[PDB]
Amino acid sequence: PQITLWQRPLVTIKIGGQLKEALLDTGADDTVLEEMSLPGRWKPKMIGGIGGFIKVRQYDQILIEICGHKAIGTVLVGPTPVNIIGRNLLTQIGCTLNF
Amino acid sequence: PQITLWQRPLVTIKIGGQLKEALLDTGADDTVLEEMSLPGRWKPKMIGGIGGFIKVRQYDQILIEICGHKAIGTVLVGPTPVNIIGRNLLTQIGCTLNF
Ligand SMILES: CCOCCOC(=O)N[C@@H](Cc1ccccc1)[C@@H](O)C[C@]1(Cc2ccccc2)NC=C([C@H]2c3ccccc3[C@H]3NC(=O)O[C@H]32)C1=O
Repeated sequence: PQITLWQRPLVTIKIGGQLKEALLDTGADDTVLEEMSLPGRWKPKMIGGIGGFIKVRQYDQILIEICGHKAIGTVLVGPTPVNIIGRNLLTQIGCTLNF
Repeated sequence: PQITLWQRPLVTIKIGGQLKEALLDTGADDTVLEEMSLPGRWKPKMIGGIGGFIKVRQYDQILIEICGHKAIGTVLVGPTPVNIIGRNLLTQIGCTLNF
């Protein structure tokens, strides 16, 4: 699909059997989701944003569907303003910018 | 052009008579650049994201060239970690997400 940018590029994702709204964010290297429960062990990660560097929990090899496309990769969990789908998963679904 | 997301989507922009490197960010409503001088009047604004909020100066009707594509729009100037081209200008150059 082709997504224009006149509005926020919000899509529905599926993770842990539940649906959530997320933002396709090309300016984000990683994917960060609002507080939720994920399986397995996690490692610490510091991510930098417009307002500063914060701490999140890093989970690897997590199943996540983005707009119907299945992906398996790293998902960070922390106090993010919105669910963000970053380049690590955008590349898995074959996303590119065009103009 | 078709820009890959294997790396950060960085491009050259021309604004105020000078060349700079900026990040194409679909997850940002606005465009914000590191401290620089711009012509015309401005109003204060607070923008927030990962890490919190930062105070910026809002300049309207500013001419900019992104990857050789001319456009006009609002440009915020402040202590952003990186130059960011947001949706307000990405739409003007016909930028879309595809997958
Ligand atoms: C994020 C996980 O991987 C690592 C984190 O990557 C980042 O934090 N990347 C930065 C970009 C970046 C910052 C520092 C260093 C490199 C890149 C942004 O792309 C992330 C984000 C997420 C977001 C989206 C909607 C609302 C809140 C937060 N998307 C947009 C905003 C803000 C933003 C940015 C510019 C202008 C106005 C605004 C605001 N108004 C608005 O619409 O969005 C807000 C972000 O922080």
